[PDB]
Amino acid sequence: ARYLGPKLKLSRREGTDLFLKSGVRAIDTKCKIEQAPGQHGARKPRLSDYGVQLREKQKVRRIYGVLERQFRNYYKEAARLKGNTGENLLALLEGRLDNVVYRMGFGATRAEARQLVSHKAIMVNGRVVNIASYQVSPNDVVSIREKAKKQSRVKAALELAEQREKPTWLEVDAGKMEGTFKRKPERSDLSADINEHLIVELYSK
Amino acid sequence: ANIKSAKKRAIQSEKARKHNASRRSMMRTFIKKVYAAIEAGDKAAAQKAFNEMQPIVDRQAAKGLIHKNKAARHKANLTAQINKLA
Amino acid sequence: SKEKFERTKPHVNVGTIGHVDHGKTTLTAAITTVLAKTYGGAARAFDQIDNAPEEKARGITINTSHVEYDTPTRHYAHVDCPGHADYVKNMITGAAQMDGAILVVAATDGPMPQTREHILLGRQVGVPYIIVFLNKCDMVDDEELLELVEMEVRELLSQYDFPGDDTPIVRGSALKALEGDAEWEAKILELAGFLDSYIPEPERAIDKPFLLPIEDVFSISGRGTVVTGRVERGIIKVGEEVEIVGIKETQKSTCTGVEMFRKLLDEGRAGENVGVLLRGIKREEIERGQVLAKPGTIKPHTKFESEVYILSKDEGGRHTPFFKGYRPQFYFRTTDVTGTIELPEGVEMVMPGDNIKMVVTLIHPIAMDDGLRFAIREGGRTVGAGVVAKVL
RNA sequence: AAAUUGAAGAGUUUGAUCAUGGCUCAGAUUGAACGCUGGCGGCAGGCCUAACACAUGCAAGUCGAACGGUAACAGGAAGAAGCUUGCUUCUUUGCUGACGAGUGGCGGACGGGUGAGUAAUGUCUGGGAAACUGCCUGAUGGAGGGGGAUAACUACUGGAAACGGUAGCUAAUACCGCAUAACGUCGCAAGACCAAAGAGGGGGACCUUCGGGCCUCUUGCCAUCGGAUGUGCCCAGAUGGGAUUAGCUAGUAGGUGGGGUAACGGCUCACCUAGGCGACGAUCCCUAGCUGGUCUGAGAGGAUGACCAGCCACACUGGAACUGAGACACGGUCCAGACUCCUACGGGAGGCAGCAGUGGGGAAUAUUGCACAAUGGGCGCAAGCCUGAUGCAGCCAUGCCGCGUGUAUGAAGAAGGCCUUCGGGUUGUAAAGUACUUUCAGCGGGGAGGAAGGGAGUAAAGUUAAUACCUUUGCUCAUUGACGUUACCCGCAGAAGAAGCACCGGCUAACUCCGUGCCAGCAGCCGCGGUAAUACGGAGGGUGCAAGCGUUAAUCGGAAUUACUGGGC
RNA sequence: GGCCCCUUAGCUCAGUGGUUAGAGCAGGCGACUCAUAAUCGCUUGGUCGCUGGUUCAAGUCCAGCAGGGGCCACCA
Ligand SMILES: Nc1nc2c(ncn2[C@@H]2O[C@H](COP(=O)(O)OP(=O)(O)CP(=O)(O)O)[C@@H](O)[C@H]2O)c(=O)[nH]1
Ligand SMILES: *C(=O)[C@@H](N)[C@@H](C)CC
Ligand SMILES: [Mg+2]
Ligand SMILES: [Mg+2]
Ligand SMILES: [Mg+2]
Ligand SMILES: [Mg+2]
Ligand SMILES: [Mg+2]
Ligand SMILES: [Mg+2]
Ligand SMILES: [Mg+2]
Ligand SMILES: [Mg+2]
Ligand SMILES: [Mg+2]
Ligand SMILES: [Mg+2]
Ligand SMILES: [Mg+2]
Ligand SMILES: [Mg+2]
Ligand SMILES: [Mg+2]
Ligand SMILES: [Mg+2]
Ligand SMILES: [Mg+2]
Ligand SMILES: [Mg+2]
Ligand SMILES: [Mg+2]
Ligand SMILES: [Mg+2]
Ligand SMILES: [Mg+2]
Ligand SMILES: [Mg+2]
Ligand SMILES: [Mg+2]
Ligand SMILES: [Mg+2]
Ligand SMILES: [Mg+2]
Ligand SMILES: [Mg+2]
Ligand SMILES: [Mg+2]
Ligand SMILES: [Mg+2]
Ligand SMILES: [Mg+2]
Ligand SMILES: [Mg+2]
Ligand SMILES: [Mg+2]
Ligand SMILES: [Mg+2]
Ligand SMILES: [Mg+2]
Ligand SMILES: [Mg+2]
Ligand SMILES: [Mg+2]
Ligand SMILES: [Mg+2]
Ligand SMILES: [Mg+2]
Ligand SMILES: [Mg+2]
Ligand SMILES: [Mg+2]
Ligand SMILES: [Mg+2]
Ligand SMILES: [Mg+2]
Ligand SMILES: [Mg+2]
Ligand SMILES: [Mg+2]
Ligand SMILES: [Mg+2]
Ligand SMILES: [Mg+2]
Ligand SMILES: [Mg+2]
Ligand SMILES: [Mg+2]
Ligand SMILES: [Mg+2]
Ligand SMILES: [Mg+2]
Ligand SMILES: [Mg+2]
Ligand SMILES: [Mg+2]
Ligand SMILES: [Mg+2]
Ligand SMILES: [Mg+2]
Ligand SMILES: [Mg+2]
Ligand SMILES: [Mg+2]
Ligand SMILES: [Mg+2]
Ligand SMILES: [Mg+2]
Ligand SMILES: [Mg+2]
Ligand SMILES: [Mg+2]
Ligand SMILES: [Mg+2]
Ligand SMILES: [Mg+2]
Ligand SMILES: [Mg+2]
Ligand SMILES: [Mg+2]
Ligand SMILES: [Mg+2]
Ligand SMILES: [Mg+2]
Ligand SMILES: [Mg+2]
Ligand SMILES: [Mg+2]
Ligand SMILES: [Mg+2]
Ligand SMILES: [Mg+2]
Ligand SMILES: [Mg+2]
Ligand SMILES: [Mg+2]
Ligand SMILES: [Mg+2]
Ligand SMILES: [Mg+2]
Ligand SMILES: [Mg+2]
Ligand SMILES: [Mg+2]
Repeated sequence: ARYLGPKLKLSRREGTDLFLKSGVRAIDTKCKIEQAPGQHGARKPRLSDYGVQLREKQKVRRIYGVLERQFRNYYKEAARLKGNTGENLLALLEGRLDNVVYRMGFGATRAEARQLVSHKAIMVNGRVVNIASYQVSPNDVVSIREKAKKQSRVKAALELAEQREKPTWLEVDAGKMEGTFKRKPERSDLSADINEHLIVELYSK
Repeated sequence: ANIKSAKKRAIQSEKARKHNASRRSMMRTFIKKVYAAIEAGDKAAAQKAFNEMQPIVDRQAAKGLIHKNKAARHKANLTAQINKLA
Repeated sequence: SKEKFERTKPHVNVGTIGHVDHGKTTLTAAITTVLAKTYGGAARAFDQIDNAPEEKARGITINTSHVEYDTPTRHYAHVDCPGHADYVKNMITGAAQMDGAILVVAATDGPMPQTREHILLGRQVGVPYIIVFLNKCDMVDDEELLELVEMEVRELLSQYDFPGDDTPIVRGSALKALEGDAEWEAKILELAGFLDSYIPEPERAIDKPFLLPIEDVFSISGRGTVVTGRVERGIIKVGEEVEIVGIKETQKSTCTGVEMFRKLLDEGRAGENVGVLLRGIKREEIERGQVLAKPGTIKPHTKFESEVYILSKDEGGRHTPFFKGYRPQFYFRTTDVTGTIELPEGVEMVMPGDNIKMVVTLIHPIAMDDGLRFAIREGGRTVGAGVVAKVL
């Protein structure tokens, strides 16, 4: 129930970096970003409205690494809440455990954080949680178990993390390896490269 | 009957039927005696037949063979008709 | 409901063969009668064996029949076989599970064509021992032609590598023994003694994966499909899980009951002749010639090459060679399948009585492994035998 | 505070146009089935068809504290061999615990299954009066004295069996009169009439044939009036289709009198009157269990009643009553029928739409499993016994949900496939190579919760003549788990054991080469194929979903295409 | 498990042992057409279900098997 194929193809097809590698190297030296994958790569399409809506939805899904059934459940939840559907959907994707573990610089990629969480190396409030989609609430403390403080992966990720823009809703202590929420991010705290109204128009057909 | 509790119930029910039939027969006998005495036209014979009848229906109701309302019905009808004639 | 079967003596499988109307079923009934009279409880009558309506009408044997008896040293399961030339497949299926046969020859007739055919097939299938019983001695009272019959039987047996000068022969009459004549009943006990002494105790391999060749299928009311046969190797326990591997596609099942002569068991070992009750199997889903095996042990195949000998004259055989495109029948265990032949490059004409390396392809898969013996037959004529060499 | 945030179109009639009007597509859902493929777990669900026919084992018993008793078992006693002088053997004893059969009480009308029949004798909503009600509960009363039987048992005897018969004997909370009777019944009154049963524990003093009397405590017994629960009856409105079904009705509509019922009533009879229903759809024909609810929809509506809960009806087919507080009675009785059996030929036996299981029908649907540890039920003062209800386990990708099948780096942009303007492009950081991790599966070691109670002793307070018995409240002491190798935790080795299906002309996301040549073939709708096919078949590349993916069947939406909201001649 | 029937070209059917196994309807090639139908000129075809026997001679006679149809049993 995971995607286990080549990763640069997805960013090539979306025509935009998806932060899907570590970041030690500029992605110009790794793939030819300007081309779509395959034999008919340089050829260009003329997308319709269905095409652009589908591409936007796929791009968000590949960013966060969620499959279609559970994404549909997320949309239904966000539509059930009281507010704006796009804001709720983006905040709801931003609250799952592996995204938070990546977001405070413990894994180099989202798959790093996925394997860290799945292999019983993370605690929330002094309790082991082994599930990626775990929604984390405000005023929660996320930490690495004492048994897992000696791997080189964690400090390599920590050294890759501080050369990146700091999230304004997490508080991190690298020496103790602790992190704490304050509250959920707002729309202005996330990238403006995403139009969620296309998502809503695709799922509210 | 293929369970060793229905056979006992069948035997007991047959005995109880045989027991109840005779009491019902005697009670009906006395009732129709009073009815015949009324039909004849005499008034004293009807009265003494009714006086002989009344304890029988009272006791038979008390033993569960009939209901109190049945005995009261019989007594009421017979009293009404007996006092009707001259 | 049902009683239980207890194991107290070594168990042996025997049976009867011979020409038609020489007295096989009468002997089969007489043995049980006399033994039960002395000790036991068998008492299995003549019409209790030939029970099917056509058998009762035409007065012959069409199927094979199973009876049981026991001397106070052994426990015998006995198989009675037909004697007609066009029931031979049933006789082969019955004789594939014999530890030793009894050859019935009538003194009035002598050896006959079916006697020789049965002897030859017992050679080619692998029956280890043969006892000779000479029947209808009440008819013939001369003591000179009996020598002629005995001699002729002796060289007939010897010609097919069976030990002729050493095999025992018994005179008697099954009709008189069954009637109750105390004089002739001694010959039955002499036959029983030779049956106890000449046949040794065979070896049973009970440390190998379980395997059972299916030979007959029944539907028991209230219970389901039952398959019978003789356990080749291993052990089967109630509750264990089995594989039906054979000429159809493979199936999975579970064992839910084992019995031996209608007596309840709890597990069947090698050498017994048992019926096994399967769970959730329909009666047209299964058939004679399949294999009931331990899962993931044996496999089916269709194409293979082998080493084989061809019979010659004065042995049945053929009086003419064969070439490519030849399609005879191959007998494996309790099965016969048509197959297409491929001779090695060169050596086209095949002499009647040589060896050869041939490749063969079957029309249905067979549960097969190297070092498996088979026979070759067509049109009422046995022609050879071989050993599975390599499987492709 | 919140209990609401609600409505989208596209293809196809023409040389092109506008309108009208049908067909088809994009969504959600299922007791699904088939094809290809398939790692683990949690929670659910699983004969829709033949209410067809059924082998075998289980699904309803319990009380000795109502009774006479002793077939079995264990204790006690008295005679009794032997020696370790009574160690050990034997026999007679219901004396004790207990208890097969028998009389008696209660339960078997509950619990479990199925949807054949039934368009209203049923169901839903709202009301009413002419009634009964075991076990539970409140109040006021009583609870005296007699009798005749019988089962078991003994003797004889019939029958293949199931099962009987004749003669003796005995007990009771079994059965039947008498006495007493009121707020009970009948009657205007005066009056007349009706019932009952004993057992169990302990004991100071007093008489004991010395069995008991006597005191005390507990539980049962009868009558009457209440409470609560259940059940019977009446009325109004609503609850499919057909007018190519328009007339129907003789106990039929009403009245009087006799009977009947727990109770009102043509409920039933005799007589009198001539009425009663119907276009607001009677009568007849077809189909069908009803509801809370379920799917869809912006709503109004449309389709539907599988699992869970309330009501109804049925129990091989057709009738009938008996017993009881309650039945016209799933594992009861009687009679008739068709099937399947046993028989000594005279006669007998049976009913899976209970839980498993078999054959048959079908496109299609599961184990002849474990336990009464928990909840609930029957009997018992209790201990306890019974429970295919129930609690669990097995099978099945049938559905919903969660997780895994590694992770970072890696240009030689390697080999090999494919395309090529012969320069190169693409698969592609993909692989190999390097450095890390160990969830799940495998092996070893620890380890919650589902358990409340019941038993023994002791202490105090109640009761009383009584520190005895009994009840209530505390404490102490040993125990009660089918699931089960539980959930979960700790350690070990190693990337090691784990990815498929549909599609790529437009609708609709995704393009080229070869083979064939209106042939072979494809298709939901328009439509492709006649020698240069993005549409057929294979290959390379790509798109969408993912332990699933496609196809078929069925419903609503789009459909304002039955139009009340909301259409026309 | 036993017994009894059928199998000739693409389709529907003849052919009773004497040696190229035939008829009709269909089909193939050349001229015309972008391609056909029609018109003109030439025409090719079978595993006689398969394997093995008897006969100088087998589609034909004798057996076994494969595929399909129809009757009858046996019940650890
Ligand atoms: N005089 C005599 N007659 C005998 C003897 N044995 C058999 N028979 C006769 O032969 C007849 C047939 O014998 P049977 O035993 O049936 O022979 P079979 O071998 O079973 C024939 P199939 O091969 O079909 O089974 C019987 O009816 C019997 O009367 C014997 O020893 N003596
Ligand atoms: C029954 O199953 C057994 N006695 C025999 C018949 C098996 C061959
Ligand atoms: Mg999933
Ligand atoms: Mg009196
Ligand atoms: Mg003969
Ligand atoms: Mg003979
Ligand atoms: Mg025979
Ligand atoms: Mg004969
Ligand atoms: Mg002869
Ligand atoms: Mg059109
Ligand atoms: Mg056009
Ligand atoms: Mg159309
Ligand atoms: Mg649809
Ligand atoms: Mg399937
Ligand atoms: Mg069925
Ligand atoms: Mg049904
Ligand atoms: Mg008893
Ligand atoms: Mg049930
Ligand atoms: Mg019920
Ligand atoms: Mg119904
Ligand atoms: Mg139902
Ligand atoms: Mg009504
Ligand atoms: Mg008495
Ligand atoms: Mg007497
Ligand atoms: Mg007496
Ligand atoms: Mg009263
Ligand atoms: Mg009164
Ligand atoms: Mg009064
Ligand atoms: Mg008075
Ligand atoms: Mg008085
Ligand atoms: Mg009195
Ligand atoms: Mg009294
Ligand atoms: Mg009382
Ligand atoms: Mg009372
Ligand atoms: Mg009372
Ligand atoms: Mg009441
Ligand atoms: Mg009430
Ligand atoms: Mg009248
Ligand atoms: Mg009246
Ligand atoms: Mg009246
Ligand atoms: Mg119906
Ligand atoms: Mg309801
Ligand atoms: Mg609408
Ligand atoms: Mg809704
Ligand atoms: Mg419903
Ligand atoms: Mg349904
Ligand atoms: Mg059902
Ligand atoms: Mg019934
Ligand atoms: Mg029936
Ligand atoms: Mg039935
Ligand atoms: Mg009936
Ligand atoms: Mg009654
Ligand atoms: Mg009631
Ligand atoms: Mg009943
Ligand atoms: Mg019931
Ligand atoms: Mg039943
Ligand atoms: Mg069943
Ligand atoms: Mg039934
Ligand atoms: Mg079928
Ligand atoms: Mg089938
Ligand atoms: Mg069970
Ligand atoms: Mg029982
Ligand atoms: Mg059950
Ligand atoms: Mg599952
Ligand atoms: Mg277990
Ligand atoms: Mg497109
Ligand atoms: Mg296609
Ligand atoms: Mg081409
Ligand atoms: Mg072209
Ligand atoms: Mg549809
Ligand atoms: Mg509409
Ligand atoms: Mg529609
Ligand atoms: Mg209108
Ligand atoms: Mg219109
Ligand atoms: Mg031209």
